[PDB]
Amino acid sequence: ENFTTNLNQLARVGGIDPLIGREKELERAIQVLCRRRKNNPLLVGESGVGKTAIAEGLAWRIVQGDVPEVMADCTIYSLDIGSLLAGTKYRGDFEKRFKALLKQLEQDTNSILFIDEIHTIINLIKPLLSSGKIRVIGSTTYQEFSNIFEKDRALARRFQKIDITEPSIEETVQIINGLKPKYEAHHDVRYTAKAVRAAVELAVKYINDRHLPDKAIDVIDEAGARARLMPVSKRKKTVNVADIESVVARIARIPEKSVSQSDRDTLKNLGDRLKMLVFGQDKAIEALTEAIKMARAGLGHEHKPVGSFLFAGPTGVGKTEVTVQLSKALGIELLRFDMSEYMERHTVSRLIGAPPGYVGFDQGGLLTDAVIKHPHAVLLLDEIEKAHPDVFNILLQVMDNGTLTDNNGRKADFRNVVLVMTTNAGVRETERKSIGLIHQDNSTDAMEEIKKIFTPEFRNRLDNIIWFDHLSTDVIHQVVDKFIVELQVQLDQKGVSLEVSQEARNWLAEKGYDRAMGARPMARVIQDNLKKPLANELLFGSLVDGGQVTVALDKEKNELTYGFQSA
Amino acid sequence: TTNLNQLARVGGIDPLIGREKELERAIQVLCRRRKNNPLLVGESGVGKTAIAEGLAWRIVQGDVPEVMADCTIYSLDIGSLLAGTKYRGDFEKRFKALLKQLEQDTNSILFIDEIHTIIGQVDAANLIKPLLSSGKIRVIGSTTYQEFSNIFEKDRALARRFQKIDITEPSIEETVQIINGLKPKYEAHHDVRYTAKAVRAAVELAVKYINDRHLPDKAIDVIDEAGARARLMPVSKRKKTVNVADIESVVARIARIPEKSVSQSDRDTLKNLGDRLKMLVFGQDKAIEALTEAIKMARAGLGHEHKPVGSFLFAGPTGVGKTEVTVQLSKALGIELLRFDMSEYMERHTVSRLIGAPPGLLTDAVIKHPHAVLLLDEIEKAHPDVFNILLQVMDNGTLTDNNGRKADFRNVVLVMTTNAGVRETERKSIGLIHQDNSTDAMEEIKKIFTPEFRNRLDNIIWFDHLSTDVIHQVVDKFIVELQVQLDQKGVSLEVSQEARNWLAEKGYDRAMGARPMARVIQDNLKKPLANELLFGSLVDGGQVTVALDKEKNELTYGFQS
Ligand SMILES: Nc1ncnc2c1ncn2[C@@H]1O[C@H](COP(=O)(O)OP(=O)(O)OP(O)(O)=S)[C@@H](O)[C@H]1O
Ligand SMILES: Nc1ncnc2c1ncn2[C@@H]1O[C@H](COP(=O)(O)OP(=O)(O)O)[C@@H](O)[C@H]1O
Ligand SMILES: Nc1ncnc2c1ncn2[C@@H]1O[C@H](COP(=O)(O)OP(=O)(O)O)[C@@H](O)[C@H]1O
Ligand SMILES: [Mg+2]
Repeated sequence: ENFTTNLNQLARVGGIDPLIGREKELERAIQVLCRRRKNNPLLVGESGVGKTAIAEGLAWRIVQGDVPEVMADCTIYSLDIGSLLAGTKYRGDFEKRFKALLKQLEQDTNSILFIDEIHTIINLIKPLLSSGKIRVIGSTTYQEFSNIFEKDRALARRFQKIDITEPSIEETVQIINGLKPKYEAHHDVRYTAKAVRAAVELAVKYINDRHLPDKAIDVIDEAGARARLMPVSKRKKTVNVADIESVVARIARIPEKSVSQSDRDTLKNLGDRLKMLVFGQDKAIEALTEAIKMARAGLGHEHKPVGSFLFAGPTGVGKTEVTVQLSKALGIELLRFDMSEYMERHTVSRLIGAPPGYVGFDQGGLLTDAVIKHPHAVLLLDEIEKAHPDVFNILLQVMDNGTLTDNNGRKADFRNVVLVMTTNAGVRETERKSIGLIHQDNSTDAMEEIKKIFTPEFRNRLDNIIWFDHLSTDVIHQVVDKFIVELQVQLDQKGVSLEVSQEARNWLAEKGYDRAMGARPMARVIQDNLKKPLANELLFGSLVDGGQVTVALDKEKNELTYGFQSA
Repeated sequence: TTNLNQLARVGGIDPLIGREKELERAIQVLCRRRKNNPLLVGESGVGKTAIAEGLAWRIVQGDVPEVMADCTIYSLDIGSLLAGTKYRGDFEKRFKALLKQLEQDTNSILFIDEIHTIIGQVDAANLIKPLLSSGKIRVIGSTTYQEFSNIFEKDRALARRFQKIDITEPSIEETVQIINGLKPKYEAHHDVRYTAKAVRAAVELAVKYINDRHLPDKAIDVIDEAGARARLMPVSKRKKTVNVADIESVVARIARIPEKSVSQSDRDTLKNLGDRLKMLVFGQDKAIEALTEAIKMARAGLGHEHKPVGSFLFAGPTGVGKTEVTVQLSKALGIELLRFDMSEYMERHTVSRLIGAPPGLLTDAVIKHPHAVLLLDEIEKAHPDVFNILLQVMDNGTLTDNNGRKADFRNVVLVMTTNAGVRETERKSIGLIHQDNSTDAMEEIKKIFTPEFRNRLDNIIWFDHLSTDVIHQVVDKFIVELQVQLDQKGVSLEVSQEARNWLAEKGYDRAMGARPMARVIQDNLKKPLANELLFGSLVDGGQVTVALDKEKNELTYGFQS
């Protein structure tokens, strides 16, 4: 009694919440219990799916009487793992306590024991099952079932697998609606029907953390607590959809704008936002917006991925910038996998294999699990030309069916992820000089390179070939100013003030920036040129105090001249 | 047990400052129908207990919501039952009655400090709370992150009833305010007076040199230590004035840092060091210049403060002393040397030792020696998994082992030595006239290492083949090394100028660097002397001079005693 509480008796007095739905799942649980042998139900599931609640809901049904006569008198007791284990801290002392508890249940016929999180415990579990005097309910995670139940033949034979699947979107809101009267009575304030339905959709799309149904129940209670606690509750007797989103911000860790509904609103601002931080190449961003626009409208196959993008040109063509901004604008975690490392059998196995350890089974496919970890996260691929043709074939499979299957058996859905690729074929051909007495430009069309490097089917499945325009000199000058501004703000904290001449910015721009390497060398060029000379003075010299710095160039020698003042 | 609300009126609890974000989140979860019991998990020494007490004080103040007002916070001592109720059966009488007292008052709240002890007499406390509470009784639990995993994950019942709310680290400005509030107690205890400016500097200085503890604990310790230091350490006048100079001695002893490290008067050491390291290693002036330049930049220019002060990669031909630079760098800089051999870390199973306890080292070394030079020799040998640890260490600047303690990598300087550069096209061109061959820059280094990891490295330093002139300088170093060894036996070695040139050219190999130079000197100088020392006049110690004869172009050894 003390070690294990009585759920059936508890439900008779109250506390247990009535279970709505799950009629088919509960029906099967009743069926196995009525069996002469192998009558130990196993509510396999995931955290938050309601498997524990199903046990509590089953106990309520028995007292209510919605069960066969044989099961009407049965009593479900939930074994407390913490109570028995706590206070002993010894091997075999815990078992002695379990023997006494088991004896009490064995003495009383038609007694049901519920071992929540049974995998944690799993010596005495096998004997009670083999005897068959008392049937036992066990809740274990799907991952733990394979690790423990499947490996042990005896445990698997006695326990019957009952598949507990998460309810659909419509089902999840219905569960909240069924349980909404209880909540409203508890705090005396109600939620609008639009708000509860919206909570399910907004929670899963942004938080993506515990469970589809669990997040809905947790998000509704969190919203009511904030609104009721606030003094405005007297004036505000209903919960607005935005109010939940504002409360959801606390458990989101992102601004309210991201949580705010932007299915159609993001389209207009996202186009402007890309241009706000990126100068020029409006056509390139328009191609990206057009492909994702199709998914929001919804006039497409559900399995087909959200969007397909492509990038060409030299390294550092804003692939990281546009992707980071695109991910930020869409409020999706940025996931980037580099094909540059996938050039060997061991490395190429990484997409669907577990390079960290063969013993390790949880990670499985690193690229595949990344999608599973974040359903909406964007996938950024770079230097795909390097990768072997065989690896590229698997990409074609997911693009067609919009789904993948891991070696471990996990299934990943690409219906919610946009796939973008980056290619740098142009730099290799253009830099080469023609083999002739008089040289000729070796620049070639980017589309030509995509066709030769990749198979025709890839282009056919791909919605369109997107070529990003090359960087402009005006942008490079602005980029130089940004780095100086970044360096400038860093110096202001220490108390040093740096002033750079306009001619100095142009001077660094010509030598630093390269056509083949884009803006990558300019970044490095600004660090060594400016940080190194001041660094010596900052430690010891004129810049130790005051921090007065001037930057200028000498036209006669074409070398930068640095002036240091003690100040 | 005691009533914090009544204690607030007495004034025992100091006024809460800051923590608005945590308090706002804490009060809402408390009101929730489910997970009504807040769980204030926090890092060690983060002031989790103190902020919880502050919440009780806020109730009387009325800053909290009107509904929350009148809530009666309570605090129960664990030792009151572990020690007081030695007998069996008395425990149930006290908690059943206590829980009844908590009950009959809806606003009543409890605060069980160190909740990990409560769950894991201990067992009865865990079970008794949920069975009869039925959500009527609300409680607050404080525990460490390490302890939190041991209890929260093992028992799912607590998790459904408890909402984990993290405790943020207070700002330095926030921390100094706490010291001012508690300053009268510390001053009265040691009869010392603390300067307001110096107290603020103590918080800044404490974080700069002490990182194992958190901001509140380290700030409290330095201030309290200063009172004891001023109380007894100054023999002259037993002055009560506490200046930043005095606190420097306090942090100096506590942080195991040398006197004048606080002064920062090491610019001359770094300034002269430009050629001190180059004096010991010849032919790597360009390589060392870049290395020293980066160190100078990192010390003055913080750049990314979160990342380690220095990240370097040494690649080049064999015998160029790439590893030599690392060992000498620690001596010239004066920092301790930490050496790890990745050859032992060849397999994947063994790397678990590198990060934490074995399933069923880097972090431990760093905490023990924050100021150190982590020489990850033969880095290429280890599996790519290690690169992930280095990647996390470089970007985040901290690593967590199985114990979960945080290691400070900002002070330590990470360096590695790779042997990819040894590969060279030794074979000469197929022609009457030989043609120089240049290897592709970092071709092997680029392929072997991942691009993101390589980009994080500040500079992939290279090492050029030792020049013939440079090799001559190395000969002098080995001669001096032989000379000091012979000093113990008593022999004095003199080497002719012409002898040095002959030895240098015979042992000058670009691919092998300076390694063959040791062998030629060993065969030409150490081997003859050994026979003479064991079976000659040199046994008792005598002058020896070596000079080559032009006619036969071979060294001649003369022994005297
Ligand atoms: N450039 C150098 N300057 C001074 N001594 C050197 C130099 N290169 C090698 N040595 C000597 O060689 C020994 C140390 O060599 P190491 O530092 O192990 O060389 P290394 O090139 O790192 O070796 P590998 O390539 O890893 S086998 C000591 O006796 C040094 O004095
Ligand atoms: N289908 C469902 N019907 C009713 N409540 C559900 C359902 N699924 C989940 N819940 C809710 O899940 C909450 C926690 O129970 P459960 O998810 O079984 O816990 P656990 O995650 O520990 O297995 C309960 O408060 C319950 O109301
Ligand atoms: N707002 C505050 N007012 C007063 N003291 C505070 C405040 N915040 C933190 N403290 C201090 O925090 C300390 C409590 O640390 P504690 O939580 O017991 O550490 P640990 O978790 O390592 O055992 C005390 O010195 C206390 O005075
Ligand atoms: Mg070496």
